[PDB]
Amino acid sequence: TRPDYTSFNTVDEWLEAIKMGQYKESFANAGFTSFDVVSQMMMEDILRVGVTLAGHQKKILNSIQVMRAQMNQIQSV
Amino acid sequence: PDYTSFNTVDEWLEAIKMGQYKESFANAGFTSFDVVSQMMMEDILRVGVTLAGHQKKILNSIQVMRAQMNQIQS
Amino acid sequence: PDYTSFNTVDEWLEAIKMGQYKESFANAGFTSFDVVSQMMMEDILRVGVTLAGHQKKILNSIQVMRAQMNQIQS
Amino acid sequence: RPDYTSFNTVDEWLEAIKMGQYKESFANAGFTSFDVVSQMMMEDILRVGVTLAGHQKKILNSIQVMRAQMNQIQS
Repeated sequence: TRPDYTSFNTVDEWLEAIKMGQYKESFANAGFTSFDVVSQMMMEDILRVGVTLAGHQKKILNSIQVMRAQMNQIQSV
Repeated sequence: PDYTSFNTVDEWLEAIKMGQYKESFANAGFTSFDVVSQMMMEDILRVGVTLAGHQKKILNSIQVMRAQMNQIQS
Repeated sequence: PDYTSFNTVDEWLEAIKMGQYKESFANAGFTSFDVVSQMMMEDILRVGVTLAGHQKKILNSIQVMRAQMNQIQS
Repeated sequence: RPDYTSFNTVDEWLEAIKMGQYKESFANAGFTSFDVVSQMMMEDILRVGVTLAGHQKKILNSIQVMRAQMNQIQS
């Protein structure tokens, strides 16, 4: 019935935010549609999605690491 | 840069700090975002939310959810 | 000038001086770097690490382990 | 899963002593963790392909310092 809702901001908004918007469609097609699943990505998943440039992998891996720290912060609730 | 995410109505309630109403939502049958996105004040009163501040918080969070769903469909 | 090799989850805990949690990890099923590299704070708490200093040490060490796995996959 | 056996890789060790041209020779021979590199002797450095005297010396004095460092942490 309605669009999935899993976070206040969308994965797309995040990719646009860090200037990685060129990967929106790659990420979606591959099912990495929520921060919950993006926060578990490793280099091999980013490669599979199609991020081959080192600078872009570093940027996306850095955001994934911030997502995990923020999640670990809340969990220490 | 807020990466807060949730997979269920319970976690969404904990994310907007309204976790005290988890069981009342679940008991009344509000278990999916499909239905939570359509809730009005009457439903909010039906599950026991009586503080004005909590009622606004939950309704504004429903409105924010609807806006997100509505861009998506766009 | 740090040549800390280690082949087991137990050896890694001892290397980072968190040997006191060796059994806890084991009894909860955290027996391979493959699952340890995926641990979050809920897992750290499940294996009984309550001190904030230990929690940070372990999580940062996991953060460092993932980065190395990520390089190698590069 | 890229098997984790240290906070540092043998590869970074080799680059640090400017012996990086031997990275893949070390990897192929399975000299991929420090506890194994710390046990290499001249015959292992030769099997790997290091033939220049200066490089053998650099790599062996380095392995010697590594053992001295492991032997202290062991005390």
